[PDB]
Amino acid sequence: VLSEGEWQLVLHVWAKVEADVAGHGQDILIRLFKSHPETLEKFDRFKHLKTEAEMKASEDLKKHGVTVLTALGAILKKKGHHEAELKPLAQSHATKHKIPIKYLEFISEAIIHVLHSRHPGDFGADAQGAMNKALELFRKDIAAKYKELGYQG
Ligand code: HEM
Repeated sequence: VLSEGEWQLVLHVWAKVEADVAGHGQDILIRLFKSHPETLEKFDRFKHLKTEAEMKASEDLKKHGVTVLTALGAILKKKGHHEAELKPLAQSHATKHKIPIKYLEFISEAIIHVLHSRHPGDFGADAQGAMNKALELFRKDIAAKYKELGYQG
């Protein structure tokens, strides 16, 4: 289900992301919070931000965007061989933050939306299919770790 060619498509669009990690991460989180506002409830100090301009001007939200894309990039670059990177993320998101897999689906949809909006010429059907499979693998593997930790979300 991911060939080496599909991993190259994932990593090619990822290189485009890496031209501006902060701006992509801001836009991904803003998209997630506008599409699925219940996710904001997990963030004590984004949940009171009243407007898109306030979210874009928040240095903390920008830093979070970088933290999320740095961890995800490190995972994608392993082309599936991501146990050591993914295990601690599962641990925190299951046991501390309590993030259900459906919220990982929502942020995956936000990732695809922003990548396509910013890079349509590098993110056609085949590259989208490859990224969807890579994100599905990430979510499948995190869900298995969730269960191993006793969290069934
Ligand atoms: C691609 C998916 C995601 C990645 C790679 C990611 C990555 C991270 C990283 C690296 C951290 C800091 C270290 C840690 O606590 O593990 C973190 C913190 C956290 N994440 Fe995620 N995350 C993802 C999705 C989500 C989603 C969808 C939510 C909420 C709807 C969420 C909620 C949180 C919370 C509440 C924290 C703690 C924030 C703080 O205390 O500053 N995460 N995440």
